[PDB]
Amino acid sequence: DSLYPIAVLIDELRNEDVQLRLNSIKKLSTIALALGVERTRSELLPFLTDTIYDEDEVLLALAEQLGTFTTLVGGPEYVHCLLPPLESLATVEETVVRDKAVESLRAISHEHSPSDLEAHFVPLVKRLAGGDWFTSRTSACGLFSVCYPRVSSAVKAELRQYFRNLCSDDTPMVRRAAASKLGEFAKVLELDNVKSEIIPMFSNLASDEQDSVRLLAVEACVNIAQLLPQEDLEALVMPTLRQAAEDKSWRVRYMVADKFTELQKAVGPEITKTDLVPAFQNLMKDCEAEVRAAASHKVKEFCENLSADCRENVIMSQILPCIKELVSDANQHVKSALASVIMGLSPILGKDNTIEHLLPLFLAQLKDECPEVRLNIISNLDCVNEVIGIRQLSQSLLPAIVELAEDAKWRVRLAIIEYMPLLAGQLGVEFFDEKLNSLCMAWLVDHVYAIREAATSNLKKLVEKFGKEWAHATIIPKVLAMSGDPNYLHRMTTLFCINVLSEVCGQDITTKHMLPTVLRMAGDPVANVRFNVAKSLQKIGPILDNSTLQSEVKPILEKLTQDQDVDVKYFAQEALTVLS
Amino acid sequence: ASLLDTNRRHTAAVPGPGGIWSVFHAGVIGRGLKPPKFVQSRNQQEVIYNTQSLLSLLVHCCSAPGCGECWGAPILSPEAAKAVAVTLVESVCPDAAGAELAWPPEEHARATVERDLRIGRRFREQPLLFELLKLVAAAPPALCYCSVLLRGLLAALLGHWEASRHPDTTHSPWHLEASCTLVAVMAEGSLLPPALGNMHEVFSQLAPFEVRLLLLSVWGFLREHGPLPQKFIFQSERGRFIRDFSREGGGEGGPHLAVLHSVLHRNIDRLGLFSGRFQAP
Amino acid sequence: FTKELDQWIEQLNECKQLSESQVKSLCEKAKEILTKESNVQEVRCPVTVCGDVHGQFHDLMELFRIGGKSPDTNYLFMGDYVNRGYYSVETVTLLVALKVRYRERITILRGNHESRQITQVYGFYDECLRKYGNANVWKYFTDLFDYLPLTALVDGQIFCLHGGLSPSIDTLDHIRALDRLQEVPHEGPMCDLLWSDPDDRGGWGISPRGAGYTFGQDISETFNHANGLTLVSRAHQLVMEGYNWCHDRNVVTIFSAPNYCYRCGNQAAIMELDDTLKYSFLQFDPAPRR
Amino acid sequence: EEPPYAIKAGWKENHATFMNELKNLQAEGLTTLGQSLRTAFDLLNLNRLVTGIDNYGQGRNPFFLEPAIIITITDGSKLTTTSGVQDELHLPLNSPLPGSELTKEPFRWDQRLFALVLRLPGTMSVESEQLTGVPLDDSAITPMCEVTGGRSYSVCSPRMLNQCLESLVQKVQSGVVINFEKAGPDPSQPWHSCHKLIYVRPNVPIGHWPVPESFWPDQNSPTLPPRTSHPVVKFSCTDCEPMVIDKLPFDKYELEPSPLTQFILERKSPQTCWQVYV
Amino acid sequence: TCWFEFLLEESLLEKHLRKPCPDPAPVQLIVQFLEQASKPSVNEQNQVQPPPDNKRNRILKLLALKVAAHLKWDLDILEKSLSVPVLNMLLNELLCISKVPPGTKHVDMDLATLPPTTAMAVLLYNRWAIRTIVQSSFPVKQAKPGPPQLSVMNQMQQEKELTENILKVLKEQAADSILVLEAALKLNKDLYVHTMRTLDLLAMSSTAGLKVKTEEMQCQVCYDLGAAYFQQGSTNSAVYENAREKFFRTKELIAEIGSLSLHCTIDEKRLAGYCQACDVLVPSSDSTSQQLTPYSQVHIC
Amino acid sequence: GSVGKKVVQETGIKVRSRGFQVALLNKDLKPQTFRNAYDIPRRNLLDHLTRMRSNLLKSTRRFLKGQDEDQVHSVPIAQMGNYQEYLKQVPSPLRELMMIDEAD
Ligand SMILES: [Mn+2]
Ligand SMILES: [Mn+2]
Repeated sequence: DSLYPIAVLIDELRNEDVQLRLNSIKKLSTIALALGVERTRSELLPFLTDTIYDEDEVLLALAEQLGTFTTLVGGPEYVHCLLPPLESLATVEETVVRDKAVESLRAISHEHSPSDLEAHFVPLVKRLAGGDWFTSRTSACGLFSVCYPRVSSAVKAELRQYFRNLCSDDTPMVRRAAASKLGEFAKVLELDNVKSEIIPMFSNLASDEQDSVRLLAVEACVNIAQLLPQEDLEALVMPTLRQAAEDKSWRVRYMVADKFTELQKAVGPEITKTDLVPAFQNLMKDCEAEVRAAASHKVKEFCENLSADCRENVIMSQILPCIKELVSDANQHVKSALASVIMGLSPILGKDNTIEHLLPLFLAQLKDECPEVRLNIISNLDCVNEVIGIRQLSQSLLPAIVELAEDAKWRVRLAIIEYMPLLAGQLGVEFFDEKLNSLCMAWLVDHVYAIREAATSNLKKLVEKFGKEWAHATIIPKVLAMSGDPNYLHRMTTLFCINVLSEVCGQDITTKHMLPTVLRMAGDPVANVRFNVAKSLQKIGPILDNSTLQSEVKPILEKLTQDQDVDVKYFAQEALTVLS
Repeated sequence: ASLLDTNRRHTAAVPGPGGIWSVFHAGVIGRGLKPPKFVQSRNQQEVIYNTQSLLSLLVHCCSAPGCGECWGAPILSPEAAKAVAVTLVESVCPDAAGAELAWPPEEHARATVERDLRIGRRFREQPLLFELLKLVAAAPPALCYCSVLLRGLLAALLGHWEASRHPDTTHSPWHLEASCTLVAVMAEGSLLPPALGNMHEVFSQLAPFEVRLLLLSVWGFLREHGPLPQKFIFQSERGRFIRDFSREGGGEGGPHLAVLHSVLHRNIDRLGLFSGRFQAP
Repeated sequence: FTKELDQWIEQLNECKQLSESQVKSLCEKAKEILTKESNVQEVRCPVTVCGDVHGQFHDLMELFRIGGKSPDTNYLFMGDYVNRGYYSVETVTLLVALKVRYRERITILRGNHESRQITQVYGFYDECLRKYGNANVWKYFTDLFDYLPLTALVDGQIFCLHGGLSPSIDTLDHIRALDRLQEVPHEGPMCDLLWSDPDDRGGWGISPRGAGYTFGQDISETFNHANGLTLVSRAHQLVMEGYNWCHDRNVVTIFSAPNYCYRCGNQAAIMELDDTLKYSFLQFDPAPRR
Repeated sequence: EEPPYAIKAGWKENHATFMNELKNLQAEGLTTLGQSLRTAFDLLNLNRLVTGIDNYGQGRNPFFLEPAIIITITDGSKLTTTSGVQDELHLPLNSPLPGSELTKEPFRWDQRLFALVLRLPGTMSVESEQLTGVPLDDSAITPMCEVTGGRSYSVCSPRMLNQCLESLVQKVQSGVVINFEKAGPDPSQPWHSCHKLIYVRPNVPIGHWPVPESFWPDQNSPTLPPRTSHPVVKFSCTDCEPMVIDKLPFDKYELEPSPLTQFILERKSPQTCWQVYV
Repeated sequence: TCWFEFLLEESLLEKHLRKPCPDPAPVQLIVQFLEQASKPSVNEQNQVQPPPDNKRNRILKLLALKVAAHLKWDLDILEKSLSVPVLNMLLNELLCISKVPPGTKHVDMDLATLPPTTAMAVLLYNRWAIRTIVQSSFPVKQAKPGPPQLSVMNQMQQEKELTENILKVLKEQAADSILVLEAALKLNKDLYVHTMRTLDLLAMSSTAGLKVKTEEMQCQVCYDLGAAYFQQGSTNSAVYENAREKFFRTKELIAEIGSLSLHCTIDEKRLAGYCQACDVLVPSSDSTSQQLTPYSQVHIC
Repeated sequence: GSVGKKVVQETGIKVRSRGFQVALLNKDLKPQTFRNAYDIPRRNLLDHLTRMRSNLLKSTRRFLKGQDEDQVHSVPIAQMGNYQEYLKQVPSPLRELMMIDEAD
C-alpha cells in the first residue's frame, strides 16, 4: 500500500528541485490535518525527528512550520511532542536554522503549561546545554528567558546554574551566545539573584581572553546597569565599565562608546559626573578613529542629560577641548559624526558661550573639504539661530553659508534652501534683497531637479513672508525670463514656479502677469511643456478670477485636448473636468 | 547670424551664482539639430504613365521584328531580356559574390543578410524594379539570370516574416505586396509550377509564420529544381522557350505542396473557396 | 485602469512591491505596448539617457531627484535594470509601470542582463523567489524582457544602445531586421549589441567576457559615417566618473548605478539632451540610506 | 614595418606593453616578409654573442639553449616591395650583425619558425568541419619553416584555426633542432633526412658533452669556419651495442616524434643502437 | 492548492469542481495527476524502472478521469490544454478501466454489442487519434530555439520523441480508426458516457452514464471523419468525395439538432469553409443549380 | 632602447612645385581649449568663452583645471572602471566588525 501520508508521498518528494521540497513543507499543515492527531504524534513527528536532511532552506521552512504546529498536534496539552524535532534542528551546523529553531522553541514555550515546562522543556534545555556539540550549547542560551518566569524556584536556581556554566564554558562561540543572551535573561531574574549569580559571571565575561565576548559583555552592560539599583552601581557595574573602556581592542571600546548614552541614563547623573566623564574624555581622545567617531555622535546626547547645576562646567572643562581637537581630526568620518550633533550644544551652553567657543568650531566645519561634514553642520542651523539670534548669524555664519549655496554636492545646497525661509522670516526685505534674493533665483536654473524643486517651493514661503509687491518687483521678472529659455527644463521650471506662486500672489497678479505667459506655452514643440501647461492651468484655475476661465483658459484647453501626444490629451481633459 | 543669435540667447535669466553666468550645457552633440528631411511624392498617375512609356520602349526594343496570328503577340527576345536582367543585377547587387544561378541552402540567407537587406531596400525605394522584373519574366529563360535578386528579395521577405509579431499580414502592406509580386513574377517566369505559383492569392489571409513557411517551400523547390536556363527547351512551333515541370520528376512540388495544403487546411475557415486554385492538375 | 496604474507608481516609488496578479496584468499591458516598438526605437530630442541601474532602487530615486520626475522628464533607459542589486524587483516593476503609464515619455531598452540565464545566475531569480515564493513573477518579467527594443535612435543622430557594435552588423537596417523576440543568444548579431564593448585597439577583438566583441575607434568611426550618426551612446561598463568619452567623441559610456555593487564607489551620470541636442552630464553620488 | 618600428615588444617589455602593442596593430604596409623575418631572427640572436650561448669554436652544447619559436601569422598573398613583387622568399644580407658570419644561416639551433597562413574565404565555406590534419601551406614561407625545424599551417576555418593553435601550443618545447642524415647503405625516404628536435630537460639544463664541430680546430687559423645552424648529424643503420660505463656523465636527449623515430621503433631493436657521426 | 490534497481528502475533488474559480484549473489538475503517475519508479539503486501499479497511481488516474468526466469529455479542451502524451495515456487508461484489454484492435469488436460507456470510450479514443493526426498535419509557429538548458531540454525532448512515437503509431492505425468511426455512424441506440458515478462504481446495456444523443455523436464523428479525409484528400483527390459526404451529413445533423448543442461543439465557420472547399473540389450535379459566386463561376468555366 | 618607437610620424603633405608641407592631425595634440584659443571652433566660440570665463573667475574656493569633459572624462577605456585603483585615492572607510560582469 502506497497511500499512507506519513512515509509515502513525502520521502518520494526528494527530487532535484528544492522548491518542490519547500512547497511540501509549506503545506505540511494539510498532511497533518489529514492524519489523526494521535496518528500525527505517533508517526509524523518521529519521522521528522529521526530523519536528517541536508538543505538549509527546507530546514529553515521546517523550523518555521513547527512554531505553528500546536493546533495540528493536539492542542497545547500535547505540545511537548514538538520538542524532539526542534531539538534536532537546534544541533545543526548552520546558524540560521539554529536561530529559527530556537525561535520556534520559545514560541511553543508559551503553549506549555508550568508543569509541562518543568517536565519536558527544562530537561530539553539541560540536554542542549550539556550536549557534546557546542552548537546545542549556543542554542540553549536563547531558551532561558522564556522558561524562567513560569517555573518553580528550585528549577530557577538550576537554570541559573546552567546559564553560569554555559557562560564559563571553554568554547568561544558558546560564550558569545551566552553573553548575547545575558541581557535578555537577566531581565526577568530576581534582583538579589542577579547580584549573586549574574554580576560575578558578567565581570568574568568582561575580563575574558577573547574580544568578541568582551564586546557582547559591554553590549549587555547597559541592560545590566539599568536593572540594578543606583546605590549598587559604584561597586558592581562601574569597575566593569572602567575595565571595558580601557580595553586593548578597539571594538570593545567602540561598542562601549555607542552604548555610553544609555549607560549615562541608567546609572544616574551624579555617578556620570564622577566617573563617566573621564571615560568619555579618553574615548574622544582615543587613538582609533572608529571609537572617536562613535564617541563624537554621543556628545550632544551625553551633555544634554547631565544635571543642569554641574552641566556647563563639565562641558567646557572636559568636553569642549576634546571637541576642538576632533574638529581638526584627520579622519573625515570622525568629523562628520561630530558635525551631526555639535550644534545641539548651543542652547545648553548659552548664547555667549556659543559665540565665544562653539561658533569658531561651526565655522571651521562649514569650510571642511569633506561634503558629509558640511551637510551635517547645516542641518541643525535652527538651534544656533534660536540661541544667538540673527545679528550674530549675519555677522559670522551668513558669509559662510552663502559660499555653500554654490557647493559641489547638491544636498548641501538643498540644506541651504531648506534654511532660507527661517532667515527670510527673521530678516528684512532690504537685507534679503541685498544678499540672498539672487541666491534664491540662482537655484531655479540649477542642474539638479531637486534643487530647482526646493527653490520653487521656497519661493512660496518667501512670497508669504515678504508680500506680493516684493514678488512683483524682484521674483516675477526673473521667473518670466525662464519661460523664453531654449531648454525645456527651464520652461517647465517656470510652470512649477507659477504653480506655487498663483496661490500666494493673489487673483490680480495671477490673472494679468502669470496667465498670459502660461497660455503662450501651449504652442510649445515639447510635449512635456504642453501637458505641464495643462496641469498648471488646472492648478491655477481656483486662484484665477472666474471671468477669464471660459474666455481664455477654456479655448487653450480645448486646443490641447485634441493634441497629438496622448499625455497632453489626458492632462488637458483632466483639467477640463476639474474646471467644471 | 549664428553667433549673433547665440549671443542673444546668452542673456542670463537669473543674475547667476556669483554675478557670473555660465552656460547650462556641456556642449552640442553633432552639428546641432538634424534637418527634418521632408519627403516629396509626385502624382501616381503620371508615375504610372511614365512607367508605361519606359516599358513600352523596352518592349519595342526587346520584341522580335513584326498579320501573323492577329490575336497573338510578338515574342520578346530572351537575349534582350537577358541583357536587361544582367544590367538589373549589376545596378541593384553589383557585389555578386554568391551569383550562382543554383540556389543555396536557406541557412545561407543568414550569411548574406546585409546584401539581402540592400536588395530589399532598393526594391522598396524603386518600384520600377518589379516592373522590370516582370518584363524579364515575360521571356522565360531570362529570369534565370535574375536569380540573385530574387533570392535576396526572398531572403529579406523571409527575415521580415520571421521577425513579424502581428497576427495578420496586412499590417506590413509593402512586404505583403512584395511577397505577392515576387511569387507572381517567378510563376510568370516559369520558375515555379502553377500550384506553387498561386500561393500569393492567399498570402493576404495568412499569418506571418504561414507565409514565411510558404516562401520557405518556394526556396526548397528552387533548391530541388533550380532556375537553370538549360531546363528550358526551345519550342520552334511558337519560337519560345518552355519549362515543362512534369519532365523534371517532381515538377508538381508534392513535398512542397504538402506545406501549402496543410496551411490551407489549418485556415480552411477562410481558405476553403481558394482550394480550387491549388488542385493537382 | 489609469488610476490603478498611478496608484501602483505611487506605491512603487516607496519601494513596496506589487502582488503577483498585479505584476501579471502589468506585464500583459507592457507586452501589448512593446509589440509595436521597433528594434531601433525613435526618440525625440529632449530626453535624459541613463545607463545601468542594476536594481539599486534608491539610486534610481536619486536619479529621479537629479534629472526630474517622469513624465515631466523624458527618460531613456539602456538596459540592465536587474541583478547586482537588492531591489531588482521594485526597480524593474517601476520602470515597466512607467513605460505602461507614460508610453512616449519612457524608453526602456534591453540590457545583457535581461535574459533568463543571466537573471538565473545573478540574483534576479533569487530575489523574485524571496519576494514572492514562486518563479511566476520571474517568468512574467523574463518573457517581457524579450519584448524590449534592442536600441534607440535620438534625433537620428545619437544611437543609444547597451553593449556596442557587431562585425555582422553594418547598418541600422540590419538591426531593424533582427527578430528580437527570443532569449539573447551566446553568439550572433543580437548578442553583440548587448555584450560588446569599445576598446583602445584597432579593429575587432575578442571580448574578455564570454560574449560579444571589442571594437576600436576605426570601427565606431566607420559605423557612424556609414549610418549618419554623430554619437553612439552606451552603457554596460562601469565608469568611475559616471560617464566617459571614447573614440574621439564617437562613443560615450554612461553608467547610472553609483557605488555599483555597493562597493565600487563610482559616481553615476545621466546625459540630459535638450531640445537642440545640447547635452550635459549630471554626475550624482549614491543616496543616503537609512 | 621598418626596423625602427618593426619591434613592438622585444626584450625587457612587460606583458601589458605586449597586449597594448598587439591590440593597436594596423595593417598598412607592404609584404616585406623576408626583411621582417631577418629582423625577428636578429632580435632573437641579439644577446647570443654577449652571453656566449653559441659556444663558437668550442663545440655545440645542446644545453646552451635559449629556446624560442617564431609564430608568423600571415596570408598567402605574394611578397611585395616598392619596386615590385617577389615570387620567392629571400632573407636580405645587407647590414650584417657583428659575428653573423660565424653561422651561415640567420636562424639558430634553438629557434623554430611556424607559419599560420590564413586562407579564410569571404564566403561561408560549404566544406564540413572535417577532423583531418592541418594541411601544409604552399606559400613562400613553408620552405623556410621546414628548414628551421618548424612547419606551416594553412587555415581556412575557425575550427582549423583552433586546431593549429592547439598543435602550436603542444609544440612549445625546450630543445634544439638536429639535422639527422643517413650514412651508408640501407640496413630518398622520409627517415633518411629530417630536421627533428631533441628535447632538453632542465633541472638550469645540465650537460657535459658537446656536439662535435664540423671542422678540425687549429691554432693557426686566422678565422673560424662558418657553422651550419642545424648540425648535420649522420647515423649508420648498423645496430651496434650501446656500451656504457657505470660512473660516466652521459647526456640523454629525447627525440621528438618523427619518421626516423617511427622507423627505429618499428624495427623493434631496443637492445641495439645506431652509431652517430659528425 | 496542490494535487496531494485531493488524495488526502477524497471528496475535495467535487468541492473544488463546484467552485466558480477553481485554482488550479481542472485541466491543470489532470496534468498534475498524470505527471505524478508518469514518474518512473526509482529503487534505492537510483535506476529507472517503469512506474508501479500501486494504489497511488490508480487513484491518480481515477482522479484525472473524474476531472475529464466533469468536462463532459470535451475533446477540444483536453486537446488545447493537455499535451499529446498526457492525453494519450489518459485515454489509454480510460480504455483500461472500461474493460478494454491492451493489444486488442478496436476495429474487430462490434461497438453496439459493448456497453455504451465502453463503446463511447473506444469512440472517443479513435476520435482523438483522428483529430491528433489532422492537427499534427497543420503547421505551428514554433518557439524560438534558445541555448540549451539541460533541465528543460531533457523534458521537452523526451516529450517530443514520445509525441512522434505516438504519432507514427496513430498513423499506422489511422485506417483502423477511420473504420471504427465509420462503423459507429450506423448505430441508432442511445449512448452513455463515463460520469463520476460510473467511474466510482468501476473503482473497485447499462444506462448508469449520462445520456448522449445519437445525432450529436453522429455529427461529431462525421465532422472528424471529414477532416481526416480532407487531410488525406491532398494526396488522393478521390478521397474528397468521402469528405464531402461526411461534411454534408454533419450539416444535416446540425440542422436536425438545431440549437441544442451540449456535447457537439463544432465551429460553424470552419464547417462552412470545409463545405465550400468540398464543393469546389468535388462539384456535385446539384451544386450547379445552387448560386455560384463569380469566383467559382470562373473556376468552373 | 630603440623598441619604444620614441619618434613622431611625418605628419606632412610634401607640396609639389608643379620644403613647405601641409600638416596632419596627431594623437598627442589634445586640445587645451582653455589654455589655447586657437583650438576653439567658431561654432563653439561663445559658449566655450562663457565656460572658460566661469572657470577662471568662479575658481574662488574651487579648482583651476584645464578643459572639463576633455582632460577628464576622456580616460582610456582600460582605466574607465578601475575601481580598485580609484578607491585608493579616496579615503578609506571605518571598519565595522558569463565569465565576468565588471566585478565578482
Ligand atoms: Mn550590461
Ligand atoms: Mn551591466
